[PDB]
Amino acid sequence: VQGLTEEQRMMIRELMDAQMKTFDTTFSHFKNFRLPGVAAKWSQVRKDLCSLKVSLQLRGEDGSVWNYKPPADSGGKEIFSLLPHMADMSTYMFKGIISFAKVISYFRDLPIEDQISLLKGAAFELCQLRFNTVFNAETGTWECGRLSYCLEDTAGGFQQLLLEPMLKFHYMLKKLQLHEEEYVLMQAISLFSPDRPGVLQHRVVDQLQEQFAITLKSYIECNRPQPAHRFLFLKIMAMLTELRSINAQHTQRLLRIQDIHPFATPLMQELFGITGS
Ligand SMILES: C[C@]12CC[C@@H]3c4ccc(O)cc4CC[C@H]3[C@@H]1CC[C@@H]2O
Ligand SMILES: ClC1=C(Cl)[C@]2(Cl)[C@@H]3[C@@H](Cl)[C@@H]4O[C@@H]4[C@@H]3[C@@]1(Cl)C2(Cl)Cl
Repeated sequence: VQGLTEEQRMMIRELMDAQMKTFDTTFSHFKNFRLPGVAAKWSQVRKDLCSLKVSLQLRGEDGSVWNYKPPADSGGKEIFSLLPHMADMSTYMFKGIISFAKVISYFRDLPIEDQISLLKGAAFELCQLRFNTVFNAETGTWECGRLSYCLEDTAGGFQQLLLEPMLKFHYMLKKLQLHEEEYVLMQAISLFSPDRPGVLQHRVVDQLQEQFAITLKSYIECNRPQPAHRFLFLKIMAMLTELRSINAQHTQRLLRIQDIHPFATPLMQELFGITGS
């Protein structure tokens, strides 16, 4: 129930309300998305693209199932086949994240230039945090309603996958068995990083972030006494630091792939600083 102040409990209520209003957990309104059709840069792009191999499944409302197994790298443009779809899913998630931020009072009250700077800085991280809540660790599958993204069983097993930092993050974060309140506090802490590029109100954003972190620390103290949740707050704060690193890494991968194979949606260009010229 509580153990927090009035301000902390209202802070959680507003974040949970924003999450409820802007997170389409069944992905019902993700429609009209593209599907894979029926010189030293490339070597790096090829290494970037095969770091995440997923099969894709569509369950029809009628009960039909479409299933897609991707191709192995044969030395050409077939490794780009899932990029338009993933760009459309990313764009759909980004829209939910932007709406999430905009209905938060602490975010509305910041200058619009800081809003844009914080969203540009954190949108990828909040997308990852939401994707973890639909991640099934036992089946290696992100269950997005009628869409499923299954990690391709590969030599090395579920331990070679954990070498990919994005996949280790999702498995490790899932192992913590966080509450909805803790996930949405992680989103706030990430969205309120005072040191994003181009932030002006460093002091205000830092004070807001510290309050979201203290609320999280206090929430864990009051509602998780079990020995398994010892240092849970510090584990969460270390995963947020890792997520920031994965954010920087995946931003470089994106810019390299985009350099030789353009695929970013207009909203992705806006968030990752691509002007169109
Ligand atoms: C995850 C990868 C880097 C990050 C890329 C990205 C990065 C941001 C984004 O909004 C969408 C996508 C889809 C393609 C992703 C890539 C597919 C393989 C590569 O590892
Ligand atoms: Cl890395 C990755 C891919 Cl690719 C998927 Cl399909 C999705 C794309 Cl649309 C966007 O990068 C985020 C997630 C995440 Cl984590 C999953 Cl696996 Cl859900």
